[PDB]
Amino acid sequence: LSPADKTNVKAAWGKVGAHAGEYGAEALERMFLSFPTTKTYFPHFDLSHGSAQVKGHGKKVADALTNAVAHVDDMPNALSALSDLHAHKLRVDPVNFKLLSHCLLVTLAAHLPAEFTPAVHASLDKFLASVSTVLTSKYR
Amino acid sequence: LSPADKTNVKAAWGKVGAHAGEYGAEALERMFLSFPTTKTYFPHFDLSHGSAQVKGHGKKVADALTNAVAHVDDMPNALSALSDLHAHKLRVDPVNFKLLSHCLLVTLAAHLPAEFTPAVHASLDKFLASVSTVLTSKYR
Amino acid sequence: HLTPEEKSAVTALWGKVNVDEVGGEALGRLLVVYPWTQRFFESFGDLSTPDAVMGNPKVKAHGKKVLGAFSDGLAHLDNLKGTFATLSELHCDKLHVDPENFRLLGNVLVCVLAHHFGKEFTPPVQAAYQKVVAGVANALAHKYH
Amino acid sequence: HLTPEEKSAVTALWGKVNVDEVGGEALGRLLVVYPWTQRFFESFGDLSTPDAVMGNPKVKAHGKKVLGAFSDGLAHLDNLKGTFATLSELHCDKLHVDPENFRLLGNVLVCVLAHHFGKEFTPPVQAAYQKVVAGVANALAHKYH
Ligand code: HEM
Ligand code: HEM
Ligand code: HNI
Ligand code: HNI
Repeated sequence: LSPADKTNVKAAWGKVGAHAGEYGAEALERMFLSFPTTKTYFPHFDLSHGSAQVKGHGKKVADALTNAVAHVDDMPNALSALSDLHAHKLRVDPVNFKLLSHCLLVTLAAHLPAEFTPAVHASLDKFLASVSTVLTSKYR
Repeated sequence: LSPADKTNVKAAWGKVGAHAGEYGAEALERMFLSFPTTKTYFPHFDLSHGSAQVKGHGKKVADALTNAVAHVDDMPNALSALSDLHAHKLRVDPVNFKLLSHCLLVTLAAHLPAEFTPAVHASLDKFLASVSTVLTSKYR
Repeated sequence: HLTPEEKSAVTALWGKVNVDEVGGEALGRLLVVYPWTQRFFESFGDLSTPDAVMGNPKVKAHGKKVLGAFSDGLAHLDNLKGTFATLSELHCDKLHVDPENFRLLGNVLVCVLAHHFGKEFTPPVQAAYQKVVAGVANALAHKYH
Repeated sequence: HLTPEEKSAVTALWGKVNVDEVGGEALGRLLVVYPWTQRFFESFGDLSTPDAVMGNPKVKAHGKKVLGAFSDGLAHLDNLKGTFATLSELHCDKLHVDPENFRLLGNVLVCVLAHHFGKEFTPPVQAAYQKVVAGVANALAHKYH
């Protein structure tokens, strides 16, 4: 992650702002529709369009990423609480992280065209891969 | 990574010793036979079982790996020189790093059985994957 | 396999696609986002800076050929293994492109379609195109089996 | 597939492979090395630590079933589709197992063969078992592909 990359992520997340929850909810929905394999982690969730729990979960996933863009250098400390939920008890296959990342990029591409430039796209994809890795670092 | 995972690597690579270059060379040898495509990354090479060169870079990989064990925390910093060559110059596909890491695990399982336990395996596989991720994190 | 509605929504969106640029944007974004893929295009020239990759007239000209092959896949969804038989042999036996890079390009194309169509590239429209790009990746990797 | 000399080497090596603890070790190690694979085996009880996985009777009994399926695939190498014609539509639309884990399980079995045979599991012998595990993984990833 070069110093130019973090400028691009923050600038793109700067146009995200209040719509973070909305974009997180859509990314999740795109993941549920495009990859029904990911629904297996939510049999206790109402997986219908416009669900307040997908909207609410969208906000939690988005805020966690807002927290990651705010804490640029050395992320394993801030997402340690999150690494024990995903990996230690629910044990989610790391491919699903690649799927949500792509669905998150498809969301940002559709909503922020002027800000989704090749350079930003690469900076965000790398950021989501680094978040994915930090979220997959401790496995028993 | 995990603290319990960075104890097993010491034990495994500590019992490897001076003939690390053979353990490294064998893994290379195993890769070209099991995976054809991997041949392209060496166009001026005629490496059959007993070829003089195969032990040279076999040592280079093994010595780069011992550097990584002593520098488990500062791994992206200690192996910074190789990250450039594997990126900017060669541009090796991340998949081929997974092909060598596997053949390397096979070699350790073959020569060190009383060491290659499911827990040590799980940690060595976590180590090599975190090594690959360092050698590939440079192209932009 | 695509439902009748999925087949309709895919052909509907595709007809609106700029066959002259999308392929170039998709190929270009692949080389910037996953730069190890630049190993198969060293004979293309300037690929250092991101603006050089996109502005490259050969990356643009080749992307058009790649787009054409996806259009062919779309026209014949029931015969993907057949449509990409020569290209599977070309990519697998001559080029030695790892099949994982076909999945990445298909995903980059999906990102390019979302970028050009905005809210018109809805989650079920994406869900349908994911089936398509997955089908094209598997068919282009068939010679490795 | 591969040369009959490699087909002879695979059959000769498998003749020395028990029926067993090899499968139990393979399934067990897949669960240890890739802890996400534990989700499909929730009914198996405790797995919390590597020793709990290796010491699980449900694990070793299931490992036998896995190796027993590989044995049948090795019996009919000429047609991997017709043998894994009862196992592919068991793991995909029901168990919801990502086809990537099938590659890891095969690659882990290859490590277990090296752990058991050592010097005897020579590199060209590994190459034959590699094409085999790739075939099995490909055949097990038949539907939704
Ligand atoms: C365990 C991971 C790996 C490590 C630690 C590693 C380490 C090294 C080291 C220390 C060198 C010596 C650099 C020099 O030339 O002075 C080297 C060279 C090289 N490595 Fe790696 N390597 C790894 C994986 C790979 C893979 C997967 C490939 C490609 C299939 C690869 C291809 C090469 C090539 C091509 C060279 C230089 C030889 C030439 O110029 O043709 N390496 N590597
Ligand atoms: C599903 C995705 C893909 C499709 C539909 C596709 C399609 C094509 C087509 C139609 C050609 C032109 C062949 C010719 O002129 O004879 C081509 C060429 C080529 N492709 Fe692909 N390709 C795909 C993915 C890739 C990937 C991922 C790479 C690697 C980065 C790649 C590397 C090449 C190269 C190096 C050529 C040069 C052959 C030429 O001279 O045209 N392709 N591809
Ligand atoms: C496919 C599975 C899956 C993936 C890929 C994934 C990927 C991600 C990524 C990757 C970029 C991020 C930033 C992220 C963030 C979060 N996830 Ni994830 N999660 C996943 C399945 C979940 C589940 C399931 C929960 C808990 C749901 C619940 O009921 O609280 C979860 C919960 C969260 C929470 C809320 C935990 C809490 O209540 O404190 C955050 C934040 N996440 N998840
Ligand atoms: C990580 C998940 C996973 C993988 C990679 C995997 C990979 C493999 C591979 C090689 C790639 C083979 C040959 C194989 C063979 C078998 N598996 Ni798999 N299985 C897996 C998860 C299962 C589960 C789970 C079951 C039991 C299903 C259930 O719900 O009881 C299963 C059951 C079996 C059975 C028992 C069939 C029956 O019910 O009679 C065989 C045989 N298999 N599995």
